Amino acid sequence: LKPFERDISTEIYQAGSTPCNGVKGFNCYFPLQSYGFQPTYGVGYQPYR
Amino acid sequence: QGFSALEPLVDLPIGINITRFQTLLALHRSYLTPGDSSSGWTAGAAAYY
Amino acid sequence: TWFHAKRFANPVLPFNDGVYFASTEKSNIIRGWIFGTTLDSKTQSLLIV
Repeated sequence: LKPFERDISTEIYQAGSTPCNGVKGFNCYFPLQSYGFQPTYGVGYQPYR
Repeated sequence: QGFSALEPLVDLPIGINITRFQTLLALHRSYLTPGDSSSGWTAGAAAYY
Repeated sequence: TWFHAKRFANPVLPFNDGVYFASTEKSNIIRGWIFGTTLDSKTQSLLIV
């Protein structure tokens, strides 16, 4: 990405030259990934504001 | 021809990677016929560049 | 490009790293300058009226 830009338009990712749909598919991984922040996390995994 | 002396009036950042550009003619005609920009319904002879 | 307002003249144009605009008119016909990456509800689209 160019600096100072946001990827707010959520969409199903494609590997290129391979259309895909739904929620899961081969060569199609969901762009988003959550953070299961818990106190059991150690350093580095600590969420920082 | 003359000359150009353009001056800034609004300089507020937004932060969007813009790819398109369109303008609104705001054309209108008689209220009797609701053309809705189908054919004619302009009643104007202005221009823009 | 001459975009006289007699006929329908509202073509979507690429935002080629900048843009210029001018308009001679004996009226206040032109009102809107909508922008946007795709002019859709999904992506953010700038609307100027």
